[PDB]
Order: sequence, then C-alpha cells, then structure tokens
Amino acid sequence: NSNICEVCNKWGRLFCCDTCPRSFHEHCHIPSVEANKNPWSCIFCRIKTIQERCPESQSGHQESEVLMRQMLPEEQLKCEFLLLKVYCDSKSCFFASEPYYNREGSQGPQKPMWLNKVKTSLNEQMYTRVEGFVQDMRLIFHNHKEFYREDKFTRLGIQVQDIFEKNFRNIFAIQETS
Ligand SMILES: [Zn+2]
Ligand SMILES: [Zn+2]
Ligand SMILES: [Zn+2]
Repeated sequence: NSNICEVCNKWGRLFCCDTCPRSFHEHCHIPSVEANKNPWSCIFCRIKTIQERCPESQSGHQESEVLMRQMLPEEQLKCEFLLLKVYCDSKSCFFASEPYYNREGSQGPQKPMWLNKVKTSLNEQMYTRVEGFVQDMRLIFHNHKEFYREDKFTRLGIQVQDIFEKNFRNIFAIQETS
C-alpha cells in the first residue's frame, strides 16, 4: 500500500485498502473510514465494482436524466466519490470551509456554500436527488466567480469547477459531445 493519503498526499494515521494499494486518513475518505470491516474496500474499489457488475452503466447518458435520479445507494456513493475527487486537488483548500465576504465593491452571495457543508449534507442524507448535490457543488464555484469579479483569483473557481465537471462526466458516464 501507498505511504501517503490518496486525497491530501500527506503521511499520518492511514487506513489501507484491502483491494487496491490506496491509503486514506480517516476523514479524507468519503464516507469516513468504517470502524471495523475486514476486509475493507475504498470508494475507488466500490465504484469499480458497480461498473464491473453493470458494464452498460458506462454507456452515454443525458445530464438531465442523471440529475433526476433519486439518491439511492449507488447514486449516493457516486456523489461521495465525485466530492472526494474534488478534495483530491489541492486547490480545493480555497472552497473547503465556510467563507466570508468583505471586499470593496463586492457584495457576498445570497446563499454561501462550501465543500465541508456539502460533505455534511451527503453524510446526513439531505439530498433526495443527484440534482441537489450537483447544484450545491456548482453554486460554490458560481458564488466565487460572482464575488471576485475581475480579480485573477476568479481563476481558482474556474479551475476547480473544471475538475468537478470532468469527474461528473466520467463518474456518471455523461454522453460525450463536441
Ligand atoms: Zn488525507
Ligand atoms: Zn481500493
Ligand atoms: Zn448487466
């Protein structure tokens, strides 16, 4: 197994996957690493299993169809994975915790959002459809773009949103288009 956390790339108290070489801090893994379970399989492994069990799940989908899906266990897991993939980029640090807004010439967003809030929301089963999760994720980056206007710091929102969007297309097998 790896000697660093797959998400944050640091050493520390790591839990090792039994079915691949990845390792995790407790709270870097989503969901948090389970108390017992021997063997234990990580979220990458559990997602691969879903694909292997149903190869046709990799055929193209329409985003509009994916958003209306109910958060049953497999969509729950997919959203957890997509959230994790965003945390894997170090630039997610800017969007992790609750922001605040005091900049000359800008007003804060009406509905602030941040990655740890989404994490908690997933954990407490507050989303009934994929749409709920995806809207909050997109809201994060939108609020950032709106607030930082022409400051070059806006590019952080663009960059992290691109990570989100790519992983969303991959995980939910959205139909490729030009
Ligand atoms: Zn970590
Ligand atoms: Zn694994
Ligand atoms: Zn099948």
